[PDB]
Amino acid sequence: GPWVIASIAYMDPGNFATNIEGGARYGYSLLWVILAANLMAMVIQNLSANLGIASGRNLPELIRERWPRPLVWFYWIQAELVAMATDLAEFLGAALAIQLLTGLPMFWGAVVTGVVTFWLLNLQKRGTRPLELAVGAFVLMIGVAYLVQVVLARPDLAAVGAGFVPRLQGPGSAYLAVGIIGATVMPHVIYLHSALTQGRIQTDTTEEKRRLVRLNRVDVIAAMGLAGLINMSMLAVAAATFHGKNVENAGDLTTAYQTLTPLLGPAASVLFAVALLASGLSSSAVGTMAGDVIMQGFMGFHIPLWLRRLITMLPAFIVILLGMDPSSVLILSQVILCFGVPFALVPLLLFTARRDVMGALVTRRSFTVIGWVIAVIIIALNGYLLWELLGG
Ligand SMILES: CCCCCCCC/C=C/CCCCCCCC(=O)OC[C@H](O)CO
Ligand SMILES: CCCCCCCC/C=C\CCCCCCCC(=O)OC[C@H](O)CO
Ligand SMILES: CCCCCCCC/C=C\CCCCCCCC(=O)OC[C@H](O)CO
Ligand SMILES: CCCCCCCC/C=C\CCCCCCCC(=O)OC[C@H](O)CO
Ligand SMILES: CCCCCCCC/C=C\CCCCCCCC(=O)OC[C@H](O)CO
Ligand SMILES: CCCCCCCC/C=C\CCCCCCCC(=O)OC[C@H](O)CO
Ligand SMILES: CCCCCCCC/C=C\CCCCCCCC(=O)OC[C@H](O)CO
Ligand SMILES: CCCCCCCC/C=C\CCCCCCCC(=O)OC[C@H](O)CO
Ligand SMILES: [Cl-]
Ligand SMILES: [Mn+2]
Ligand SMILES: [Mn+2]
Repeated sequence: GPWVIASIAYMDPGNFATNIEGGARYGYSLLWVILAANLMAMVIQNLSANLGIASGRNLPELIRERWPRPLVWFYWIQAELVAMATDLAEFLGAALAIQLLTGLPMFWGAVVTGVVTFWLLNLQKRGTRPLELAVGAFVLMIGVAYLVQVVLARPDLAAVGAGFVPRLQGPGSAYLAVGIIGATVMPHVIYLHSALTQGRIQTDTTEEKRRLVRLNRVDVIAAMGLAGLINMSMLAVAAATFHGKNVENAGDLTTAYQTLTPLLGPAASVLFAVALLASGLSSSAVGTMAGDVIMQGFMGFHIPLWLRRLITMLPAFIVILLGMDPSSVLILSQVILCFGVPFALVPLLLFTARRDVMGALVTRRSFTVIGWVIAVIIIALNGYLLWELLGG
C-alpha cells in the first residue's frame, strides 16, 4: 500500500496554520471545531471510499458520465480552483519552512520549493518510497510530540472542557472556524479518496466489496482519530503557550516552534521547520498528482504535469511578491477550501444513495441523512461568514 502518502493532507501546512493560530488567538474555545470537522471528515471520507469500491469509478468520473456536459464543465472548473487554494498553502508552507531553516528570502524559498516539486514530479516509486517514509517519520513524531506536550504543558482543564462546547468568539472566530473545517474536510480528498479505492478489488463480488468497506472504515477512523488527536493537541499546546499572554507574533508559524520548546529544548526550531517542510513538499506533490487525476475524471483529458505544476505555482510567487504574510495566506486558502465542500458533497450524497451506482452497497439511510445534515451545516456556516465579510 503505497497510497498512504496522500494522508499528509490532514497534516499539511494548512493544519499547522489553523491549529496554531486558533489556540494562540482564541485559546481552547475552538477545540469543538476540530472535533466537529474531524467527525464530519470520517463520514465523508467513508462515503467517498465506499463510492469507489461499490461503483469502481471515482467521483469526477461519475459526474462526467452521468451529468450534463455544462454541469460537468462547471464542476471541473470549481475543482481546479480548489486545487489552486490547496496547493497554495502547501507550496507556500514548504517555502516558509525553507526560510525557517536557512533564513532564505520567501521568494528564493519558493524557487527552491519549485525545483524540488519539479524533481519529485517525474520520479518513480523507487526513488520516492524512501522519501515518503522519511516524511511520514517527521510528521508522525512531531505529532506525537504535541500529544506528549499537551499533557506536560499542564493546560487549564476548565478552559479545555469549555472549549468542547460550540461557541464563537466574534467575527474573526467564524473566519478561523471555517478555515479549520476546510483544513480537515478537504474537497480535493473527497474526489481523490474515491479514486484511491477504485479498481482495488480482486474478485469483483459483493462479499469482497463489503470486505474492503469494512477494512476501509476501520483504517479511516483509526488514522482520522489520530489526526484529530494531534490537531486538537497542537491547538491546545498553542493555547497553553500563547493565549492570555501578549507574545509578539503569536499564532504565526515563524514562532510556532516555541510550543515545543519545553519538550525539545534548543531543537524545537529545526524539528518544527523540518516537519513543516516535509509536510508541504509531500502534500504539494500529492496534490499535483491528484489534480491531474481529477481533471482526467471530469474532462476525459488532462494537461501535462509540468504545465499543471507551473500554473498552480504562480499564485505562490504572486503572494510573495505582494509581501503578504505566509501564515495568513495559509489560513485564507483553508477558508476558500471550505466554500468548495458543499459542491463536492452533493454528488457524493446523491451517488452513494443510488442502487444503479452502489449496487447492494447503497449507503444506509441514516448516514445519508447525517451527510445532508453535515452539508447543510457547512452551507450555513459558509453563508454566515460571507454575511459578516460583506457587512451586517
Ligand atoms: C472555491 C469555490 C468556488 C465556487 C465558485 C465556482 C467557480 C466560479 C466560476 C465558475 C465558472 C463558470 C461556470 C460555468 C462553466 C462554463 C460555462 C458552462 O456552462 O459550460 C459551457 C458549456 O455549456 C459546456 O460545454
Ligand atoms: C543530522 C543533521 C543535523 C543538522 C542540524 C542543522 C540543520 C540545519 C538546517 C539546514 C541547513 C542549512 C543551515 C545553513 C543556513 C545558514 C543560515 C542560517 O540558518 O542561520 C542560522 C544560524 O545563525 C547559522 O546557521
Ligand atoms: C533552475 C534552478 C535555479 C537556477 C539557480 C541555480 C543556482 C544559482 C543560485 C543563485 C543565483 C540565482 C540568481 C540570483 C540573481 C538574483 C538577482 C536579483 O536581482 O534578485 C532579485 C530577486 O530574484 C527578486 O526579483
Ligand atoms: C490533557 C487533555 C486535554 C487536552 C485536550 C486536547 C485533546 C488532546 C487529545 C489527547 C491527549 C493526548 C494524550 C497522549 C498521551 C501522551 C502524553 C503522555 O503520555 O504524558 C506522559 C507524561 O510524562 C506524564 O507525566
Ligand atoms: C476518550 C478519548 C481519550 C483522548 C483524550 C481526550 C482528552 C480530553 C481531556 C479533557 C477534555 C475535557 C476534560 C475537562 C472536564 C470538564 C472541564 C472541567 O474540568 O470542569 C470544569 C467545569 O466543567 C466548569 O465549571
Ligand atoms: C501561465 C500559463 C502557463 C505558461 C505556459 C508554459 C510556459 C512555459 C514554461 C516553461 C517551458 C515549457 C517547459 C519545458 C518542458 C517542455 C516539455 C515538452 O514538450 O517536451 C519536449 C522536450 O522533450 C523537452 O525536453
Ligand atoms: C473561470 C474563472 C475562474 C472563477 C473564479 C472564481 C473566484 C475565485 C474563488 C475563490 C477565490 C476567493 C479569493 C478571495 C481573495 C481575497 C484576497 C484577500 O483577502 O487578501 C487581500 C488582498 O490580497 C490584498 O493583498
Ligand atoms: C457531526 C456529524 C458527524 C457524526 C459522526 C458519526 C460517526 C460516523 C463516522 C464514521 C462511521 C462510518 C460512516 C459511514 C460508513 C458507511 C456507512 C454505509 O452505509 O455503508 C454501507 C455500505 O456497505 C457501504 O457502501
Ligand atoms: Cl480558552
Ligand atoms: Mn489539511
Ligand atoms: Mn508571518
